[PDB]
Formats: sequence, C-alpha cells, structure tokens
Amino acid sequence: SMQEEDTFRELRIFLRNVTHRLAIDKRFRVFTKPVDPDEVPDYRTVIKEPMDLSSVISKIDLHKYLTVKDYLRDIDLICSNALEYNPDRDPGDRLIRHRACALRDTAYAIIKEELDEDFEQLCEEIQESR
Ligand SMILES: O=C(C1CCC1)N1C[C@@H]2C[C@@H](CO)O[C@]2(CCO)C1
Repeated sequence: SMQEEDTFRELRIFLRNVTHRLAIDKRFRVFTKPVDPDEVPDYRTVIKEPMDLSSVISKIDLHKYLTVKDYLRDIDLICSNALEYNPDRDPGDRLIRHRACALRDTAYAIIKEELDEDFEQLCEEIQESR
C-alpha cells in the first residue's frame, strides 16, 4: 500500500540521519570509506564481507533495509570486521578496536533514545508479510 511505502520512506530518512551523525564524528573517520584493496592486499583475503559507512548510505538509497534490525546487522559487521582484522596488543590495533566498539555503542544508543519501538514493530510486520 502507499501507507506501507510511506513507512519505509520514514525509515530511510531516520537511517540516513543516524549514519550522517556517525560519519561526521572525528573518531570514526577510519570507518567512512572502504579499506583500500591496492594499499592493503591481505584485507579481502581475511575479511570476506567488507562494510563501511559510505556503503551503508548507498544500501539505504537502494532500499536494502526494511527494518532497523537489518541496518544494525551492517553496523555490527563494520565493528566485527575491525576486531578480527586488528586483534593484536599493539597500540594501533587497540585504538582501532576501541573506535569500532565506540561506533557500535554510539549507533545502539542513538537508536535506543530516538527509535519508537512501535515504528520498528510496524516495519518488521510489513517485512514479514512480503
Ligand atoms: O581495519 C581497518 C580499518 C581501520 C578502521 C577499520 N584497517 C586495516 C588496515 C591496517 C591497519 C593498520 O593500522 O589500518 C588499515 C589501513 C589504513 O587505513 C585500515
């Protein structure tokens, strides 16, 4: 229905606003573009599903997300990829891991304060009807 298409258009507006707020934070600059495959050749040998905030913006616009749950699966992938590629004790790996955990915790905190639980349940029920 047009009412359902209006629901999904409000979800995309909400997701673009959250993603922009993460992408302008100086801590998260390292998550704004893909890891460069010419400059980091063993990256895509280890990480089988690369993800970053520019790719997330593209996915919102391609109508890939019907729920905030499916958006948070990609934010969790950005965080898990950084934890698995950079696992060592040295300061450069520890700084990446701390920033990845802060990106995930920040996204979940914005969603807890600003997403209505009944709006999310509506998106889940339209998705499950298709
Ligand atoms: O995993 C990441 C992203 C940082 C936030 C996720 N890498 C892995 C490469 C090795 C690591 C050396 O410190 O830096 C990277 C290359 C420079 O950008 C980026």
